[PDB]
Amino acid sequence: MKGILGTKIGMTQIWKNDRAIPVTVVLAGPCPIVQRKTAQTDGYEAVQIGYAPKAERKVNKPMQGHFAKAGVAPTRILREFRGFAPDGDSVNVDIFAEGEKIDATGTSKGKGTQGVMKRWNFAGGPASHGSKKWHRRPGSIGQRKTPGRVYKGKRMAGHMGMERVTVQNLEVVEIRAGENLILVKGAIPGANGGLVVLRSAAKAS
Amino acid sequence: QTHIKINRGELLRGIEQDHTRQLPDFRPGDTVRVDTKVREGNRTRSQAFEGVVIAINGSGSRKSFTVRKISFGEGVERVFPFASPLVNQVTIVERGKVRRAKLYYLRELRGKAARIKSDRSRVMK
Amino acid sequence: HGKAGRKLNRNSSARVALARAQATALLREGRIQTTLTKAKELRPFVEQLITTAKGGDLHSRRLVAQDIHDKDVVRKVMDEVAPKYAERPGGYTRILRVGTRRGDGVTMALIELV
Amino acid sequence: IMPQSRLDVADNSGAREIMCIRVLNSGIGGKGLTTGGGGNKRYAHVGDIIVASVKDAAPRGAVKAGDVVKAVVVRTSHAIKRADGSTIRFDRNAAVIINNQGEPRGTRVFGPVARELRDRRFMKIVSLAPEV
Amino acid sequence: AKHPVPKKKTSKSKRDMRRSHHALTAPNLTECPQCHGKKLSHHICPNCGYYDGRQVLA
RNA sequence: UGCCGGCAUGAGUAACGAUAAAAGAAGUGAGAAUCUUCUUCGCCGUAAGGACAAGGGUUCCUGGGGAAGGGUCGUCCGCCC
RNA sequence: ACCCUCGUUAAGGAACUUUGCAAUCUCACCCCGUAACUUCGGAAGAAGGGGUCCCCACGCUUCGCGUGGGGCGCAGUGAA
RNA sequence: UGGCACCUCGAUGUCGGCUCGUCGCAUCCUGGGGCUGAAGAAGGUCCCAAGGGUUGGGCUGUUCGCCCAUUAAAGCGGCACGCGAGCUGGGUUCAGAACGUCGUGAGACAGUUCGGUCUCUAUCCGCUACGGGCGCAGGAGAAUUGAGGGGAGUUGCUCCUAGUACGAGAGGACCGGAGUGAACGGACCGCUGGUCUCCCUGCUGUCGUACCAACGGCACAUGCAGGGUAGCUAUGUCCGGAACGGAUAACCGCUGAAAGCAUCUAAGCGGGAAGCCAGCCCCAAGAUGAGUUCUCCCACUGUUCAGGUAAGACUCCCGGAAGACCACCGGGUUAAGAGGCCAGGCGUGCACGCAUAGCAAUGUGUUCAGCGGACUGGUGCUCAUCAGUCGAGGUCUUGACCA
Repeated sequence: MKGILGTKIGMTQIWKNDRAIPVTVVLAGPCPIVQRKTAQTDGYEAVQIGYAPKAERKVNKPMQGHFAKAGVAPTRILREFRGFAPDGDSVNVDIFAEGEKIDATGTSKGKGTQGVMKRWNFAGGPASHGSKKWHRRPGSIGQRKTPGRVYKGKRMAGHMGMERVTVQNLEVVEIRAGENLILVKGAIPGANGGLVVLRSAAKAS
Repeated sequence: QTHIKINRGELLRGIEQDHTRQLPDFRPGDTVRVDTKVREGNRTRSQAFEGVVIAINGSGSRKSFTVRKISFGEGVERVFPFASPLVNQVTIVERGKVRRAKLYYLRELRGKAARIKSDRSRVMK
Repeated sequence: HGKAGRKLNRNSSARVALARAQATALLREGRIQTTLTKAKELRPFVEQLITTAKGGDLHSRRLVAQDIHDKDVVRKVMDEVAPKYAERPGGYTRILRVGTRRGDGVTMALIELV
Repeated sequence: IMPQSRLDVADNSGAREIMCIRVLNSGIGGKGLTTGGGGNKRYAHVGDIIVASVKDAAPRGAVKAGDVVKAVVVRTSHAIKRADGSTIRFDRNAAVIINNQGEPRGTRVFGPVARELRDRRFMKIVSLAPEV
Repeated sequence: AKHPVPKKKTSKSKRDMRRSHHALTAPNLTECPQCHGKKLSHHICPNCGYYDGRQVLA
């Protein structure tokens, strides 16, 4: 129920007396800015707001959202959820110790409506002769004339998935001197310079 | 989202070297009569010193370094790019004015053992 | 799919055999006219090579010589091209539009000086 | 790992031509004979069992001719890295004679062996192990 | 070799609601830096030939 | 489920032909990317050379104009005079 | 996306599958070297082994090879 | 396997094989349960619902089938015994020939065998996608809680109270535990590799420089041997189905009625693994069942008629590891966005001049740098003067409410 911040860059890092795997992420602290109550606006809530911009010549409407007891420029927004926490910044180095099983999430990868051969990874169908089919197609996917509405399945081409992947469990590395760093171990989603909401232990006991 | 107008890479290159503390050896010098040796594991400790009798060769790129460019012969070949970045290994050795083949990796040869493959690389055929 | 930049549409042997009878119309002329991409990835060649043109050596006249089959490419790069702008790193000729082909859509600039 | 698979010197029993093809396992180091075990994979590990194809034979001392029997293996050449920012791997390996029940007939291995066969319930592995 | 022929057609009714999901983007946005009025999507005259400074030619 | 004559729609998509590179200065003028005076490139050259055999009969020229054709079109044709 | 076309692989080399058509692999010249069968003229121009570029004491040298000291590259009719 | 011959001969082509497979359960392997002539190990039959899942070789055209080892086990009825708007024909079942008996001969056989073309411009219903818009009533950049549409689950194995309850002897649990694996969701580049069609070295043949160290055009759009970044994906690495509440079936009760005893008396309530509410994500309050917040323009008048004045969307210039277009992003100068130049790796590994041994092929030296397609960057130079489009102030009624 804590931090949230921009992906971008990974690498392999030392562990005990070896090298292992590792992953990395960058961050800052957009700061709350808004804080209401429980009377409309539903449950608890909050709204993240801030990173690295020049919102001046941006527009003259968002600049006013930016108004409470803080300054500087903001880039993105977003929210978190219910819970209790001070009114400071985003960072895994807040009040809750170090060494936590955070659970990141990612968007997508720069693709564009491709085959189910990818949506299924297996495109079986030997066709080393005839080439009417270049193996890329599943085939079959049909029956007789008793009705037929293509079901709602069929992961045919379309638009892939900037959607949330919620990586779950992904251990932390080390916390060093600096204005917050934060790293992990295990791919981590979000294409390169992602963002990631970052979320508390959800695994079901 | 992690791209705006800020250069944060002193973690990727700072915190990166915030843990290092070593001037490796950095000698690609082939065919040495003795060298470094892993601390092993096995029992409780019994930190022995007889991993592999290397010829020393190679470099790499950052925390990875496919060290081994050695293998042997009793077991046909057998390389296993070990991690240059570690604090559990003997602090190397270096010897040999070295007639240097290509340095770094090779992959070729490595089977052309026979005999004349001591510490040279030119040949007439 | 890929990205980054720097690609190739026109032939795959047109990367060391093209401007050598295309952008060669710049030594004695300069009325060069070739694509709204070629030129944009042509800068990494023209204003590019010049550091070994500042004076005059030999090796500084190799693929500076034979790379643009001509004479002015060397008999001018030394004391008339490099020094022509031997005070500003990159950024000189004002390549832009010109008036398109009328039919399809491809402009090709001109390149000049003064 | 893999059906056929061409290798080099085996148990040094006899001949320089061997085989393997079928895989068997149960996660033990020398139990006995039961109904089942495991091996829904597509290869092996290292200090496994693997119903290896006999194919050849040894001179004449305690090993038969056409023979046939659930042979074993030594090392492989697929996956796993030595953790120490490195790896340990061949592109051949050997076999060695190791009883169907799981009683490693280990006469006298010659040539380098493995160090990763010290978590594979080595027992009769690494003893007469030449190079390590 | 012929794959299921035309048979059914699509004259009127349809063939109407097909000039709207494209059409032409409709423009008339800008009208040149200073003099007269051309400009394109960020691009200098041929009139005075300029976005703000020296370029092109009458 | 006829026959011709015309309008059709498949629809503006598939396709411009063996995937055997081309840029440009300049002539012209109605604007010119594929003409023309031309330095650079490359494909064939036991060929996709030139002559004889059959054929088409008007190809070749002094050149000339787009109605139409060369499945873009064009101030090029061996279209048409 | 996919699609015809081309090339390069860790891990096994046909377990793939009706059967290595396809795919793709692969088969220099000189010398020495060479079977069961056989109407001995064959089956093999088989298998296999060394070289063939360069400075040189040197041929029928207006052109080959050759007893030798040696030169470049990981490899030498080396592309086809 | 069929009895019917009802429309299908203006014609719907066996079977099988890969892959897509998604349904049902009677359940093929878990689960909690009835019993077991079951001590344990392990089963023998039955009860309940889907939560999942179910191999590789041999032959065949194979449905089937048995032979080899596995597998927690290898299902049964789906679908014209799934389907060429996939291929395949492979058998055989199109015309050729051969055998077996036969018809007198021409010839006959779901008797046997050898080869033996195979479709076809996808308007579309529909489905996987992205856009043109319309929208619950002033116009807008964006941040949001939600029905719900999908994704959404399988399992052997060490060690431990385990050498115990049980067993007169071999051996070995109801609970869970950290632990090794599979086809199987993604991710990520920085452990492993390829890919690289132009950056280099190596070599034969041809030409252009007269000519040479030295280079280029041709050998798939790199000729041949090798190397290669930014990217991609698997063998690369990590994570994947386990807490727990309502309430099940199999089953176990507290009081035990009516037939004064008892049984889970359906009259009070509990224990019940997997489904179903839920717990991880997309979508999405336009689900017309119109939800909330940060934010911008206006105190005037003329074509039941009526203006001189906009900020947000945008043509866009140079660009994005974003792509057909395009929803998301970076500069338009109050200027560091692609390229050139520059510090540095990068790979061809010691470029060119010159002197020398001297027949000299070549070598040494100055140079582990010369040489370097998109690399952390820097330089605001090659480009950025400017210019345009919704030119506007909350519909009817009644209530909590304002002096």
